[PDB]
Amino acid sequence: HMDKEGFLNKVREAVDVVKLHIELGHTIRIISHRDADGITSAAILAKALGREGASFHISIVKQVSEDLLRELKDEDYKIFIFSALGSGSLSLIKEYLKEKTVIILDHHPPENVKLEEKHILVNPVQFGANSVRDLSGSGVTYFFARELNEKNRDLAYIAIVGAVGDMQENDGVFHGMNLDIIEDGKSLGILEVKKELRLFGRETRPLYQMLAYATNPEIPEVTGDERKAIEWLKNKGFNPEKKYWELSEEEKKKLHDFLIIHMIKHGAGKEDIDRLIGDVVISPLYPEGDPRHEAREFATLLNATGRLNLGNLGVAVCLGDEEAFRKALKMVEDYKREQIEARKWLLQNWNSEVWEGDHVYVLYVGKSIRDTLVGIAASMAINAGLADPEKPVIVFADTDEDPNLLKGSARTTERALAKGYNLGEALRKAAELVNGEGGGHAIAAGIRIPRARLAEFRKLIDKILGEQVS
Ligand SMILES: [Cl-]
Ligand SMILES: [Mn+2]
Repeated sequence: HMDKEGFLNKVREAVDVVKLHIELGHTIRIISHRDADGITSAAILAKALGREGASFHISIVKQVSEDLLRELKDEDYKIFIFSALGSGSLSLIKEYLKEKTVIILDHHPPENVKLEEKHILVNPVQFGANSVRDLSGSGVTYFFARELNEKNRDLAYIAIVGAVGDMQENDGVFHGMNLDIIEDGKSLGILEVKKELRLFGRETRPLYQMLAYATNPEIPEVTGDERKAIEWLKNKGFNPEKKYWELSEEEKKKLHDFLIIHMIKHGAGKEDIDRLIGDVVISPLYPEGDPRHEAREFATLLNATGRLNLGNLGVAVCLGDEEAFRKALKMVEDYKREQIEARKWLLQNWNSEVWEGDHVYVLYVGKSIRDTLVGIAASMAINAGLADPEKPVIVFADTDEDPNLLKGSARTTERALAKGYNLGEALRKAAELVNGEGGGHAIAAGIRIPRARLAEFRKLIDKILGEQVS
């Protein structure tokens, strides 16, 4: 349960600081995350600052590192805005950006350190929010923009795209101030909430690929198998080449019933059945069959641009650049194909490569899975049943920039959190011991360690997670 008014008062404090620099003509340096949550965040800032006539400079980065900060200190700008990142780097921002004004618009459990007067943290977790459900980075940026100018409520759909990219409706419904963003979008008529199949491909994919791509949750015997997905849809009376948006509201409901009956007949869990059908946000600002028409397809489009280090192109897509959109549309297929190959590699190599401790699975894929896909891989390992879901899963891959550097993503489930696991806290502690950087949510976190400390990290993280069990 959040204190929404107290959080908004915090937003106004950050707004008054930015207006100080806007009125002096200071260029706003913007650092945002590479995923859809960060790309939408930067687009919201770009539009909001544009409405105020302010100048800005956006960089789309993978994480807030000490090396990135060492460069940001000798740049030139007077004010820096970190959006969809920075909550886990407060002491490093404090150490390096001590001479400059900093605003952090993020939703991760913040590093428990004090801040300087000109560094304002805008984070809903400090006001009682659940970090993965109640608001995302684009949502914090949205309320920042809305307080700056109420006309920025027309960015409510873009903000929701980021929340869907961050899977804040993973249980099937929206929570927290995401519902307040949705209301703003509804009053402007720029978004609409449906109760539909919560899978990728509503707009641009045939039904059989929508079913075969389903990994969160998986559809038994159908996930990863387009041929069986075709057979199942035909026997239930559906054209497998039809797109979900082409179905009538009647055929949709009958599809849902068949899928729910199918889940039950194959022993799927209650929680997976309940989240298969849920809130789906669409936008009448875009035509049907366009990936921008639906939030998950929009978010997947933006993640595809980030995958090829073209996140600035995804920002332009959010701002309406149709040329950027035509380029971005050609990146989605290879993005979804790499996820399919990742899942096949997981099924083949999990048993022979995973390191299973008393409290964690640690899988090192080398470079068989892209460093920006280890989060999906860890989630896929759980949803496919490879891993005991009450034991957290960490997937490591060599980073694209440094072969001696590893990128790891940790994922777990709700009932593991009930046992006391907190991945963000555990990874943060282990990071300080192996000269790395880590942190994140209790259910989902990331860490970067040098490759040489991998075997030591596995022992260390298993011990740290074991100490949390209570
Ligand atoms: Cl991560
Ligand atoms: Mn985020």
